[PDB]
Amino acid sequence: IVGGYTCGANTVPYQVSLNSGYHFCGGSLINSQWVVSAAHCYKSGIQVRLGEDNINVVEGNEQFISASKSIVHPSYNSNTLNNDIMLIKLKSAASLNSRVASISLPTSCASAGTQCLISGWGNTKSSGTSYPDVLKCLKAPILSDSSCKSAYPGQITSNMFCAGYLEGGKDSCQGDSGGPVVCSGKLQGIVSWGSGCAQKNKPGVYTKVCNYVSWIKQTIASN
Ligand SMILES: NC(=[NH2+])c1cc2ccccc2s1
Ligand SMILES: [Ca+2]
Repeated sequence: IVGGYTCGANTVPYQVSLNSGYHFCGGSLINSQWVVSAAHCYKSGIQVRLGEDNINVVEGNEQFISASKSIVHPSYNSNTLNNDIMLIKLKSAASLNSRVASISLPTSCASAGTQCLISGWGNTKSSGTSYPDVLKCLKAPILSDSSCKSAYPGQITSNMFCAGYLEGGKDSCQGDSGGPVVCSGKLQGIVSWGSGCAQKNKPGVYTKVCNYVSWIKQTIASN
């Protein structure tokens, strides 16, 4: 996350770190047994880490649970990143408490202009590499589709939306992939892609979760 701030320990209780020997993606806990992340975060051998703040230090509130299965969306296109969403089932249910909680799925899609909270342990420099150990947060509004499409011509589908500042400076970045974009208490997006990070006229592109609620619900009830 570039141009953001330190969240504070466990203030984003639904935030997850996917680890395969090291942290490689973020995710969101939607209920005690399931996590939603980005399909481009797919790997075999994933351990889900809940109640994290510093991911390099066991501070006492963590729960490390292995995944029993991963389900990448049936129509995910790795070339365009269209339908960039994946569900991960935990081998055991997480113990929800003040530090580990689930986030609600949306009942409708949010309006451009709505302010959201984006978080993750990704790079914090636009030009350079600095990976933080504690969770970083960013409040950014959803941009209109017109500004999103003019920034990325022929690349935005109806399953993506842009959030950020066209002036650059604040944005999500690699390492933040799969993480949550929460607006008004609901999970509206998933960190998916962008051109560089915090660049002028290159906002972040997020998977539009409101388009997958039926698929999520149906998939979890049958697995
Ligand atoms: N500009 C951005 N918001 C992003 C850029 C990248 C690049 C790689 C992986 C994830 C992301 S999010
Ligand atoms: Ca830790």
